[PDB]
Amino acid sequence: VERTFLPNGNYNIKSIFSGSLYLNPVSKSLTFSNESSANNQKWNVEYMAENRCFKISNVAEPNKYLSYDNFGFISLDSLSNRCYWFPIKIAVNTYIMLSLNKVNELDYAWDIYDTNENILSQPLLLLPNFDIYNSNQMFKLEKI
Amino acid sequence: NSLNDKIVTISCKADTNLFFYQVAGNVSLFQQTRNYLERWRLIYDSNKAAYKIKSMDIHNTNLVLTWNAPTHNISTQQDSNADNQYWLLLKDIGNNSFIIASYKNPNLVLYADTVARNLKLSTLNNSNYIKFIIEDYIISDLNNFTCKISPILDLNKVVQQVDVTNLNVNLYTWDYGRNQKWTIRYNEEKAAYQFFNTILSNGVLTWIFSNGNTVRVSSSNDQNNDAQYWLINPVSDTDETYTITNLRDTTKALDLYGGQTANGTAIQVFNYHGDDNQKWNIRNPP
Amino acid sequence: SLNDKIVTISCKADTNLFFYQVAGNVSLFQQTRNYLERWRLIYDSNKAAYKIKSMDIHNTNLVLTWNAPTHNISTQQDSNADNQYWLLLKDIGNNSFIIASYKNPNLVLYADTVARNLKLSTLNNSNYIKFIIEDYIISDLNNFTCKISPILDLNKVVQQVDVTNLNVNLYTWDYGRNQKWTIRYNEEKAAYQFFNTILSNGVLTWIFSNGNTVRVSSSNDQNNDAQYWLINPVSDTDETYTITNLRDTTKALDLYGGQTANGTAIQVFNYHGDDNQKWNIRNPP
Ligand SMILES: CC(=O)N[C@@H]1[C@@H](O)[C@H](O[C@@H]2O[C@H](CO)[C@H](O)[C@H](O)[C@H]2O)[C@@H](CO)O[C@@H]1O
Ligand SMILES: CC(=O)N[C@@H]1[C@@H](O)[C@H](O[C@@H]2O[C@H](CO)[C@H](O)[C@H](O)[C@H]2O)[C@@H](CO)O[C@@H]1O
Repeated sequence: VERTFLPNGNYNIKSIFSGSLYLNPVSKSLTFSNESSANNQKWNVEYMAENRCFKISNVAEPNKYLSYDNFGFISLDSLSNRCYWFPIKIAVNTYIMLSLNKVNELDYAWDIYDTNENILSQPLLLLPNFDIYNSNQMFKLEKI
Repeated sequence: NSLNDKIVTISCKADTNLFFYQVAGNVSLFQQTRNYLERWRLIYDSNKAAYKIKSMDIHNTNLVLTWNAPTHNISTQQDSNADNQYWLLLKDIGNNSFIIASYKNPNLVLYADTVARNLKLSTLNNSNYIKFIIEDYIISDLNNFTCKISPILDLNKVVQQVDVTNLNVNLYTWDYGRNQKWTIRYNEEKAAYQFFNTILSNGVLTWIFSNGNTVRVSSSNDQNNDAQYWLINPVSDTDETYTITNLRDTTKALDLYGGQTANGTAIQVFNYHGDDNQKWNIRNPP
Repeated sequence: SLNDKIVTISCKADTNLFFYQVAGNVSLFQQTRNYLERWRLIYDSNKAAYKIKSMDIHNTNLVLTWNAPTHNISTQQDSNADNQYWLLLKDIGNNSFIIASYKNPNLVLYADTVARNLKLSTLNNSNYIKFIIEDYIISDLNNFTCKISPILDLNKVVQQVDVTNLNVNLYTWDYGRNQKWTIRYNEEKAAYQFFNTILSNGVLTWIFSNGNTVRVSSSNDQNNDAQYWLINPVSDTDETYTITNLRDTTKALDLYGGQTANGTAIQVFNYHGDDNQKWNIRNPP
């Protein structure tokens, strides 16, 4: 049953810089790649009532979740407090994804670096968030 | 060590005409003022390997560049030696610019908002908006400054080239003529300055060491002449007073003959003793 | 300023580990004093960034490359790509460098000293992202304990006569401590001193107050710019140098006449490019 603004289920994850690039793991990094139509580009979103946050697992590796490491990178790892994500919906299915935890006593969010709106081969990082206007921190969650 | 205790100006690589400017706890970006409002002392902590950036404000004497965590805003606040008051000065070699990163959180660096004319913290990128020019305040104030030069014995008189064809240099009453104005340029390679008289394009103040102590304007297309270059040393407790020594022999100082203040009195070089006839006011032409 | 300089790069977190290249793989390894740990910095002025190219003699076209989006750093063929460019940020006062990716300047080199390789990190205050970048000659010679031979006879060496006689002459190699020199670099003076290992504070000095006399003196004459020397690599050699004094930089170090015999005195001489002013600096075997 629905508890929030974002229903449980399988999503593609995209950056607002490109409607044709899809979040998937490459080695131990997360990156946006050409549509593969495969499970590694499918993300299971699950609301957690106790913390009012979301955990997001990879469909091809259902016991691995989006998390972050000690080097500023988003990662795919087993469940832990680092796997809880606090979205801010800023448009139809555009979100800023904050870490539930304060990090270095700031809000930290997914962040993808662009060179003139090109994000090819960039790893998804976890960087400080100050507001809802940073394009590099805006992501689309598409139900699919 | 090399920057500790140094008083600097800080301008934007994105807009070199905009300088960090401080008043009453507010930091903004403003045109060059050549005064304490745009001067900052760098204070090194060896343990943190980081710097405080202290305003030389004359009324509030303990204000330092402060990141207002958790926002991205910058201000100047009373110095409490806090981590959010410390900065890593990272020199981008070859670019002659600095990225200035928060010591509290080095993910974040100063970013110049040239349209709002203020500073904020930002994550990194390859633009010039996060690159800054940090310069000794004397060099900053004097470099490309068009000025008139007066002995402190007579501030109504100025060092002048006699005219466009007479390259001699003498003391004379100030009459607003271009022959009485000099544009100072700093040479980074030589770590010294040239004085270009504004009545010519390539005429620089020069010690004619082939005629004893004589100084004259000569052409600057004579490039390996140290005698054309000068060190400009501020006299303490003054805003506009300098000693001026020659790059060839730094014991040789710009000298007003005899301390005589009559029109036509010779300007020359002479052994440095630091008396009043070797002290010069470099000033805005009114 | 740094363009085309050949350097070693070592870790501030472990100053005994250097960037090391073989066959496309980069690792952190002990000092080798050879081309496997040498890199040419190549500046692109428009990018304000550098390529970092291995001086490997077999493949001459390998540059430090970030294999985006992974955490892995390797050497790949130079294709002038953004993941082959690096911002060299000198941390002033700390005398070290942060090395940031041009492709994503939020990411900088991180020394994994336990795994002995490189990875990436966002900026922080740890020593693991700081690096010491040094001209390779300085890097090789600084704190190097050596023996010094004229190329005219690689069997004799420059020595202090003994612990009481501070004269300096040529003599046959016998592994004596008086026949070995510990080279120390003075960053402030941008020059070197040769410490004899039979003394504590005895350095090689030009006694200009006997004209051409070189000899060991104490370094208890704190400011004396004849206790200092410049060392210059003879072109296309491995171990061959010229040694010039800091006071007069045309006063090169000189083997008398070219006399390759025992007790031939050691002196300065006006630099004439010649073979009795050339020297081999080696590890004592
Ligand atoms: C008329 C006369 O010669 N008076 C001299 C002063 O000139 C002289 O002052 C010095 O003059 C030289 C000129 O080459 C330099 O300007 C120098 O800096 C001056 O000190 C003094 C010396 O003390 O003696 C007379 O008064
Ligand atoms: C006995 C004698 O003087 N023979 C000379 C050599 O000296 C000379 O070699 C030079 O000698 C000077 C003296 O200190 C320098 O060491 C210099 O570096 C040497 O080149 C040669 C020159 O070819 O000629 C004689 O043999």
